[PDB]
Amino acid sequence: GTSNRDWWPNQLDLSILHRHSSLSDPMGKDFNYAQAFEKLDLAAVKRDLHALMTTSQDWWPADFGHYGGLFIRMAWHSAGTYRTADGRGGAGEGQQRFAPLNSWPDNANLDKARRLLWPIKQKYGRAISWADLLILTGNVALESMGFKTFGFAGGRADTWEPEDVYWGSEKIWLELSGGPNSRYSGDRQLENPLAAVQMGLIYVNPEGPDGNPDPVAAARDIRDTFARMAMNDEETVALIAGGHTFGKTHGAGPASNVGAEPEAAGIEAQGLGWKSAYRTGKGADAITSGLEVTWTTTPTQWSHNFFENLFGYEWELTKSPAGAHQWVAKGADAVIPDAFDPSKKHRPTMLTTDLSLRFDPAYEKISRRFHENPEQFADAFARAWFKLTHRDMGPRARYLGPEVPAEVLLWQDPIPAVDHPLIDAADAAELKAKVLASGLTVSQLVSTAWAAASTFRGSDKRGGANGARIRLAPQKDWEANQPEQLAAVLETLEAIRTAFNGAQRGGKQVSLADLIVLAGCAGVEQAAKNAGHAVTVPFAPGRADASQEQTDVESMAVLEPVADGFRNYLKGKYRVPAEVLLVDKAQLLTLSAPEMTVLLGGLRVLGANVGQSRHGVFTAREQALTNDFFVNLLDMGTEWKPTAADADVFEGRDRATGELKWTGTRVDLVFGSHSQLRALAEVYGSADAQEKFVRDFVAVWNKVMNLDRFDLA
Amino acid sequence: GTSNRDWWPNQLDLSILHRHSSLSDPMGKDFNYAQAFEKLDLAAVKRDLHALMTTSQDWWPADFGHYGGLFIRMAWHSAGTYRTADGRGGAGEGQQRFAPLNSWPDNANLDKARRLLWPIKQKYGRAISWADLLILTGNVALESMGFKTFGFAGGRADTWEPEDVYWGSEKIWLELSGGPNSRYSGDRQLENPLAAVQMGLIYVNPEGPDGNPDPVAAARDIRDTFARMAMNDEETVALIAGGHTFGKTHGAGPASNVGAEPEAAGIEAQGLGWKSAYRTGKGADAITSGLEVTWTTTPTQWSHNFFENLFGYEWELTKSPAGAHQWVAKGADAVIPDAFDPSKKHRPTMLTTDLSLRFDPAYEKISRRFHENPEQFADAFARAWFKLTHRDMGPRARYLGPEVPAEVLLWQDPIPAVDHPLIDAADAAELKAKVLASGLTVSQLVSTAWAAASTFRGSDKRGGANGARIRLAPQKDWEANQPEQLAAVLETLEAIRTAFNGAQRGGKQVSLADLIVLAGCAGVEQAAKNAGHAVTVPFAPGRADASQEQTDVESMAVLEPVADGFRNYLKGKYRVPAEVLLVDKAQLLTLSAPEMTVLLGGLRVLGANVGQSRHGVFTAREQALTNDFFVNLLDMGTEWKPTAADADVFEGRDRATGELKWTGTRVDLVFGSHSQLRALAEVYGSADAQEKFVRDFVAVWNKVMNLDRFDLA
Ligand code: HEM
Ligand code: HEM
Ligand code: NA
Ligand code: NA
Repeated sequence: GTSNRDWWPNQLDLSILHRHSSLSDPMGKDFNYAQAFEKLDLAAVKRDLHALMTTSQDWWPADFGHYGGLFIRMAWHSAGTYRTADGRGGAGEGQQRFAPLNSWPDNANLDKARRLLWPIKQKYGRAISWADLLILTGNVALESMGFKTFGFAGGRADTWEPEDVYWGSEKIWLELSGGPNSRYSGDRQLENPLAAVQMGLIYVNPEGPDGNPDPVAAARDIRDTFARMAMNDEETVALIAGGHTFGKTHGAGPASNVGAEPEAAGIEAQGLGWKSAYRTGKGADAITSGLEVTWTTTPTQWSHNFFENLFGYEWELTKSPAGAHQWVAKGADAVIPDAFDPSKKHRPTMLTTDLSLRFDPAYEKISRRFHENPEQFADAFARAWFKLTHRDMGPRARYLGPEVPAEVLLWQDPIPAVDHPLIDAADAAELKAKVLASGLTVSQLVSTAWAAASTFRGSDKRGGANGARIRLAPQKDWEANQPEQLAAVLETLEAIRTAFNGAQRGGKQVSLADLIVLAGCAGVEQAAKNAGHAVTVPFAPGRADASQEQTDVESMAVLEPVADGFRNYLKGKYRVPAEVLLVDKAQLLTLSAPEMTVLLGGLRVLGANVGQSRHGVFTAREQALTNDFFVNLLDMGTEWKPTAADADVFEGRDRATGELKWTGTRVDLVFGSHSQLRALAEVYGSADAQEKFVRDFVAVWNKVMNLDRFDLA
Repeated sequence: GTSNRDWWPNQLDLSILHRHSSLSDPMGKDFNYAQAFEKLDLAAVKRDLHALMTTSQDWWPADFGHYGGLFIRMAWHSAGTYRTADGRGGAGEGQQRFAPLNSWPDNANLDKARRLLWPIKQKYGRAISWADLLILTGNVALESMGFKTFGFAGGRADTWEPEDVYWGSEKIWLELSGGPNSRYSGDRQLENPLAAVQMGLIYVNPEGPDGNPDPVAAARDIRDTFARMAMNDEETVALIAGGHTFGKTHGAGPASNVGAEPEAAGIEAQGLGWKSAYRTGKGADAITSGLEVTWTTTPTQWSHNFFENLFGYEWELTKSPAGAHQWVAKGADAVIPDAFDPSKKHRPTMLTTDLSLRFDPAYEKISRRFHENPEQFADAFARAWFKLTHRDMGPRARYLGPEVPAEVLLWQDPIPAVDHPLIDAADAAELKAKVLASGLTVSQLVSTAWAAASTFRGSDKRGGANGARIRLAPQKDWEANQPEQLAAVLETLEAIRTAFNGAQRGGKQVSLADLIVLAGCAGVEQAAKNAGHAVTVPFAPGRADASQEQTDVESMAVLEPVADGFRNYLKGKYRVPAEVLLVDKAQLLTLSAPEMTVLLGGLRVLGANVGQSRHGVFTAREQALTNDFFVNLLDMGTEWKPTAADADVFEGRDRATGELKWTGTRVDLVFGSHSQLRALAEVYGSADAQEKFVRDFVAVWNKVMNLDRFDLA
């Protein structure tokens, strides 16, 4: 059937804002996963997982009699889709079980691994999510094989439909770089927000870049992709050498033997894919990647044999039985065990990308250190494996169960514990009044609070107003935050804070993080008063102030809002139209289309625009909370045309006289163009809508202020 | 950005079951449109509409100084998308303002008409929906021009995103028949459920079939499409001649002057499209369809001139200024007024499809009768205009406001008013015990109540258990309803009914419609007891029994469930795969995917399959309400394969021994294959899920039993 996306392939897609409704969810409206998990007998689940590791099923026999290697790869790919640029991907939503991830070529035969876990999922039911179980299973694999993990946190709630993620523009799985939809340009520059080198890969091509088996060039792709997944050189070496201490690759015959990926397979396959016509299609005859490498002499036991082999041999370029490039140790004896035949042994083998850890000069120094000091290797790999598997879970307040590590890690963007009584309702009203008496304007108050709170993204649950990080590097210097204006507001608020805290008894105090939010609430209340409405904007205290020392400045960089349509801001010129970037930002903020619409219309008239731009400020009563943006936008007495200077800025002229009435951007005018957004704008632009507009604006402002308040979950 | 639909273009689309969530809706969850409408000053709206008619805007000037013709066309197209096959389309959801319909070529310049309405929509706000406004405006246009309408009902709630409708498979707007995606095969057979001859047309091509100007061949298409919109010959003739008593077509210059449709236009167009480079682009120079025809000597007044012209002249084939085929009266004087220039007059003109009303022999006889008896024409057009505009609104209980006609019409599928005391909870428990003591089985009671209730479709709000139409022709004879078994159950129920009604005092009685549903409920209670659960199924009395004379056998035919996955039934072999047909049926029933899943798993184990087919009956305790369907479907100890005799039936064998354990259809197996459905099946197939399954099954059973209960809304 032909669809709207076929007819108008470039129209903005709002359905990404309306995913994950209560319609698609099989659990009750009241189901609370954290409460279910808190009662799980986690020890009992782990003893079942342990037994599973060595209980081979004949429909996918276990290599070496042990599924450990398979399940470590399963959990590394569940986590390995993560991109720091947008926080999308990772293990936190269990998305490996849905399209497209369930059918990426890099995920071949992980369908088998997931199916092996159905009995345990079925036994424990809603008390352990698929998302948590994937990770836990990786942990238990490592434990069963003699590696002590750094810990585990539960709390990844299952999702029930595919996440909307940009994975690239290519129309061919694994397409080499340089095609009509190339993800590369310039001197091998990978486009943001991507974090893999080819469509359907986790990070890099195990043969080398675009198939070229040069370990030195492969190392450049590894470092770039890993950095785009928030991992540095030490973490990278530790993860790769750590993972490849276990198990094996599968390449026993030609890849043309392998049939359809799970989403294309016939109904009778019952959710599995990659059925192979090569000999038995499984076990000794398995074909997954097409490579056929077994790294260590004890693939089902933790050891330091990966680096002993890497450094102890010289390596020769060869081909697997499927024809893929790989490497074999020159002059070696047959010391590596066969996965099914106790009478056969094989020479050590390596991937091109393993050899990167020796042949890249910076990696070589880390790898030698780890080889010489295996205790350092084990500790780095444990900490890296934790980071890998938890990096998208958000603040530590979301971490559940008896195995959470006590050590606070910088990448967690830690927030200190609150150790004093909180302000009460009467205190909050006094603070709002003192903020308003200081001479701070509605515009300043709203803009500051918006800047602090709207760094949150629901993709990895980073950012938000908790921590008062807006006063720290780098946030205080971001152009979107208007650094000089910000410094003057913060100074005035910190004086209000000092005075209030100096007057208290009993240890009560207010954090700057809470006062920034509260002040923004006072602004919104005043703006409502300016329009004739008496409202109380809700406020929940309990945020704490983080220090510069607890703030990783480099990792914070990815939260910089280079496009923020809610402030009519675009840092530079991008290939993606500004309206698409607005809907992307709404998605990260967890906003529906109605919420996006209300919030944008309000922020325009409150004076939230960066630079005090007049674009979209369609009101003669700025700093009053009215529906004027929608009324004026929708007025057919105004005609709009792009300016000669800039086709992305529009002038709105009286249709009869020609007199200039307004100017707007694409972000402003999309609400009068897109047929679904225009239908929302019409609701708020109606004559009966001012009370509804105030209420819905206060609700969505409070939602935004609370996005990171997992302490109140 | 490449999406799952790009990778796997034939995968089943579940997002149709989760459209219209509370996420996309700008109204609060408690908003009740009928309550808002009931308070509207309808009189005031109509006065404003009357004023609008002659208040010409310079950006789309009114032909003849009166917009009535434009708004009549606007209302007729709002209604004219309706298909009796599935009940989808029509005016009832206001979908003309959304994609794709807002941009269909047949809707060209109706974006102007809708924008002319924005000031009235704005003024009255949520109290009148766009959906109602579009039809009311049509009505007012008719009244302003001298035509007395039969009535008007409000209550069409606005919707907030595009409806999921199959409009055809063609990839080119207006493609002529016989292309790679042809909607025609055989001897001009249009594929169901379509009701238009080309992609982007309302019904037929005004030049003639595929552009060939033959009025007698055009009449065949007119009769087929209009029948597929629930209109017969008399209604058809009355609507076409009635509509074309007013206004004009627009074809002043070549169509190459006209630019992009609304969904393709630049953001500065602010929701409008078809901007024209021909002269002033509007008014006297307007180009809409390309035809240039004005039918009557008084285009802004009701008259009998359509038929006087049609019969009074002989017609000659000519071309408009855009090159389109149309007809001109031989030897006539210049009697038809110009829309803008008082000094020009034109000869009478007609479309090919107008001439069909004279040159088709059955239409000719109706047209002559209307010509000779103008009162009869007036009454039939008033009735047909009401039907056109209300055919998708459902039962009379949904009709709101002071203009609703008192006359009950057959196409409304009328149900008599209840005129007696209803049964109470004590009576319901007595009746259920009598039903269970009769010897009727769980399978019989469930299957009958399912058959009665599952005729409902939310697309046009036809069908459901109200009316006890399952005892009448044609429902009693449908193969899916098992006529012999149905008759034996109805006989036993009607004996129970007679005995209970004979024992009452006052006028209390129970209808058969209620008893059918109540007996189904007793069967579900019994099945739950059979599984060891104590469950009371909710029941709401108040359904009444319709007569055969209130039940139009021909219009009931479209509700026949030729595919019903919930009974594992398929009447014949179809081009659409059975799982697609199940999701389509779930959509019509208003079910989400979790509801569809629970419902289907319960019906399988309760013995609801047509013919007592064993396909999908994955239980050894049939007639007990358990989650067996899910537990056995998801068991990896079974391997499935299509049978040699029939690739659409699958055998499930023990993986170790080869022994046959079950058989299933595509409808059964999709729940173990599609990755999102399998995730839902897993929830209900878990060890902790038996109580949840029972309770979610009762809820969705009750939902279905109440789909048509607008007497209780
Ligand atoms: C440059 C980065 C990496 C590359 C290119 C890569 C490549 C691969 C490939 C091609 C396979 C074989 C798939 C098959 O045929 O079965 C594989 C296996 C595996 N990888 Fe990696 N890998 C990388 C990093 C990782 C990391 C970070 C981990 C975990 C810490 C990991 C753990 C494993 C394990 C355990 C297996 C063995 C699976 C089994 O026994 O079935 N690898 N790797
Ligand atoms: C075979 C069925 C019909 C065909 C092929 C058809 C075709 C058309 C076409 C091609 C136009 C010109 C559009 C333009 O260029 O502006 C039009 C105009 C119109 N039609 Fe129809 N029509 C049909 C039935 C209907 C019915 C059932 C009604 C209403 C009861 C109706 C009422 C109108 C009116 C009022 C106009 C004039 C619009 C104006 O003044 O701007 N027609 N028709
Ligand atoms: Na994420
Ligand atoms: Na409909």
